[PDB]
Amino acid sequence: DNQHKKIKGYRDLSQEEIDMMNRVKELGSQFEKLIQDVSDHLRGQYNASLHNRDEITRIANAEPGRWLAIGKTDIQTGMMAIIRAIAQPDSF
Amino acid sequence: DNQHKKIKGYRDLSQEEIDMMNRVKELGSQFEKLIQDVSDHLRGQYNASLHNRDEITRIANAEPGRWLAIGKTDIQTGMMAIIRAIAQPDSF
Amino acid sequence: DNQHKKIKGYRDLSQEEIDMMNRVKELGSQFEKLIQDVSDHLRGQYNASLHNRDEITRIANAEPGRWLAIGKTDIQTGMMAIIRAIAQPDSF
Amino acid sequence: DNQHKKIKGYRDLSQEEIDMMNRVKELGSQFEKLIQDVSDHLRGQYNASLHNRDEITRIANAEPGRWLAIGKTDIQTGMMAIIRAIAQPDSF
Amino acid sequence: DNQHKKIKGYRDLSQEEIDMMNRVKELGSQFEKLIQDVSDHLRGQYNASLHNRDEITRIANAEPGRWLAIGKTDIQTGMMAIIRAIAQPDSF
Amino acid sequence: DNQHKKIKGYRDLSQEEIDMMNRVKELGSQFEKLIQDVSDHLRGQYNASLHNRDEITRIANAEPGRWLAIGKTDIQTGMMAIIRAIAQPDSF
Repeated sequence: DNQHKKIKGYRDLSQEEIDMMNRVKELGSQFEKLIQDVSDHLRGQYNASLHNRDEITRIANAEPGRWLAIGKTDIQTGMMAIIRAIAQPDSF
Repeated sequence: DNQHKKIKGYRDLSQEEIDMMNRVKELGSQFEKLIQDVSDHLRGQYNASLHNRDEITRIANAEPGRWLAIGKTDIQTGMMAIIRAIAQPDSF
Repeated sequence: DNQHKKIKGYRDLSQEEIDMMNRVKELGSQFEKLIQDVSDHLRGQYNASLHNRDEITRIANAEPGRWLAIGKTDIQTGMMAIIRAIAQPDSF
Repeated sequence: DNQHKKIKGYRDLSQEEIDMMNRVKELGSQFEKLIQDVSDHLRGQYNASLHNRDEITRIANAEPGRWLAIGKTDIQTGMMAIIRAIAQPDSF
Repeated sequence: DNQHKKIKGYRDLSQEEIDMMNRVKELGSQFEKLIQDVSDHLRGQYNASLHNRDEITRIANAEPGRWLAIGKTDIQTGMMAIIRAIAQPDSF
Repeated sequence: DNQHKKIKGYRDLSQEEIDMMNRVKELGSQFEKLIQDVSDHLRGQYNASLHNRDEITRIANAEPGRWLAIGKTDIQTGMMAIIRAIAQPDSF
């Protein structure tokens, strides 16, 4: 019901702008797949390293799950900024 | 000359870790291409809008070049965090 | 022309969600006004301090224009995250 | 007991600077109220959606609690940067 | 086995670059020690304040563990950016 | 004139809290010195590479000045978060 026109900052977008935005989102989905793969790798690494207290300590000290989460958040906020550069909402 | 072994935090990487890291970097290159395309679009948009003072003001108020730069920086730091989740340097 | 339905991640929003989003944007406009006021203050401070080389050096060393810009960027990305928490796009 | 003078970077502030800082903090309190309201909305949304496995999955996939937390953190660090632009501590 | 040469973006580093990078990492270790000390202080503060419901509420409202974690993450990503300024990988 | 008591969020600090805060600031000054040294190195690198168009292009493509600035900003906001974990202002 044209909900977007009810939200402050709405701007009419061309097809080229919509296509660029969807390009961002589809490259983002490839990053989501990569991040899932890394997370699976981390889980297998943690598993295979069970009862290797030195290697469990190494993994805990490198904090890879935390770094993967930081990376996911940066990728997602970067996508939002790029999409904002295309959409150009009039609002602050 | 094994320069990396001279840097604190070095860890020996498997081929699978190296391949995951290179995957991150190659998806990142696709984002670099996308960002270049958006930047070209912004330049053409600024050009075609010359002597449309209302539209030059609109563009200045949306600050799209700034948002594209914020997005590039987030994409790049996200790539670094994901690569760190794979590499797992022992150092803080 | 229902442009939003053409963008991946679209979700139908209730009036309450739209109102919460607009609330975010209107509080954000109050922050934009505050930031403008601080920027005006910084310009007057720089002016009144002209030919006070110790105070021009103090201002340059505190880098207040840079800190105001960092704050504006954090306020704006925070608004985007809050709006995303309301809108809940299905996409990564 | 003038504790602040014991902290490196102290600068004497005018009443106008103190008032601008307090303005930042009071606008921030309005954002805190907004964030509380959004969080309450998210909790009610999760409740009303109980035993709607498709909608519980949708909510889990949008990660709204995480996005609200990211937004709160950006709002708070933005406030700190703006206040730093006013206070202008001499320290790095 | 020259693993780094297998990673896209490799550049040959001089001894001065390696030394600057290690300097960053060693200053970072001093920050890690400081952060550990602050965390110990927070734990003792929480302990000594047990059954002081007003002070437990004060601590919960200031969220110091969260702020310490935000600071650790900023210190670590800052170290990565500085090291990147020295290393200068050719890759995006 | 007890200016800090006029700012919302004031809390009375112990000597141990003030000392921890000053420790943060003094480690930060060591990072400021390191960043200055890296910046000097970058300037000498740019100089010695004058009229080596391939190496000027390499430097421009690595964007080391930008990465050093990102690192400085992360170090400084990390210091602010750590200090906030010690100071514990009552305010949002």
